[PDB]
Amino acid sequence: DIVMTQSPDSLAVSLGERATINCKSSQSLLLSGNQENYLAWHQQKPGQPPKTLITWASTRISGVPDRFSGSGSGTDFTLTISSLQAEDVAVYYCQQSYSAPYTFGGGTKVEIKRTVAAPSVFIFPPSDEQLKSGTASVVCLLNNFYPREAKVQWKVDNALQSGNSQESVTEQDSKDSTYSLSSTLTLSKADYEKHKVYACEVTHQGLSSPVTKSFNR
Amino acid sequence: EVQLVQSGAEVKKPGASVKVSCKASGYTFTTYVMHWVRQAPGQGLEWMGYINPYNDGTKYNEKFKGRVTMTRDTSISTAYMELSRLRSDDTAVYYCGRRNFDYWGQGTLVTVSSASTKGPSVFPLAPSTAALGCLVKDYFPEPVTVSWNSGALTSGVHTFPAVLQSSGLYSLSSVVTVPSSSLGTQTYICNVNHKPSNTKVDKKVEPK
Amino acid sequence: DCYLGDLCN
Repeated sequence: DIVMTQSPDSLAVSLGERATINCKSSQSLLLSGNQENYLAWHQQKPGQPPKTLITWASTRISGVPDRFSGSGSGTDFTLTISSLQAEDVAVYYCQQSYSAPYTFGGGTKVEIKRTVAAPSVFIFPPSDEQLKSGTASVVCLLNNFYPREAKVQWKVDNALQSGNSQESVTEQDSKDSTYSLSSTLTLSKADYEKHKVYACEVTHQGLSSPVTKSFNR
Repeated sequence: EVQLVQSGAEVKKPGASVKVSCKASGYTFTTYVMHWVRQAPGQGLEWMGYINPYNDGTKYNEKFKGRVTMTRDTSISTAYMELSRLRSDDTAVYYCGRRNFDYWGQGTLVTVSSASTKGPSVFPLAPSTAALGCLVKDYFPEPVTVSWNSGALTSGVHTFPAVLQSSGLYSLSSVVTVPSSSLGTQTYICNVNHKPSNTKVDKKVEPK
Repeated sequence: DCYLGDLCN
């Protein structure tokens, strides 16, 4: 199978600035019989269907704005956005149409670039109503931060937790361009009541040293 | 305008099968093949195969050679895709695409689960500028929508993508940041809607 | 119109 490798995986770009997404194929996509490149670029927004922008490596789909263009040949292709608009925030895929399976790249997330913003960190004990029910959900909230990279580490009586939490992150906010993150530590009642200090430790480059938030059962 | 219009969303249990349709207008159906492409949640796109309506020929990805069948009906310009023996990691949005992937269908979400329709439990994320919210736990299937004060409180609200926990049930959180001085007097109520179970929950979140 | 690389023969 042909392998499609994109670069970078995520691209921060200021509004109005040029965006460049690169796509490399493990195999030439240029058919020598008709001298055509079999490469498409697709745009996809969160929870939205793909939308084709480019085919034949450089032919713009009818109705795609001029600021999009495709270029390159053989194994190296580029999607260019000459002046990024708010509506251009999305994931972008290249996909070869040369040989089956018609494989896609891993996608390149394109986001609005902004100044660094440290998260606000909040921790939430489980409610008694859920607790007495048999389960303890401890929630840590990371509010309005940039960039997206934010490490959360749960500590229970200062012992690192592994394998018992799940995380979720919002889409980049339309007004201030930040992200928020929710993480949930789940324990049984029985395990929850065996310990005292429940802590959420957050690492983020908006923070010089990690911030821990906590509570005692 | 070219249009690829797919059938609606399905929920299937493991072992079952699902047949999805894609009706094409705006061009001559037999002129171009029709591909099927799927996308598991939070992952990339993956080609499954195509059918050439002109000669009824098919080409499958060696990943579903023994599970997928494609068909077509020329007289109504519709291509079908059938995935059998549904397993849990077949959960995805399935898309049909025409020709050289130049036009796409709107997608058909297929959820493969042993779970049954179950409304959510809602729990407060109590405060002690301050943050408060609601934990919307143990429901199926998606989606849940959340509002605050019947849609009168929208500034500072983040409603997070649901997460699928080990039980096959979903869980999400909805938070909002508010003036710390308002916690004495202003009442905050999250309005959780779960259409599949015809349930709506309102939870009042207070200082403990 | 050979719109896939391996479509024609």
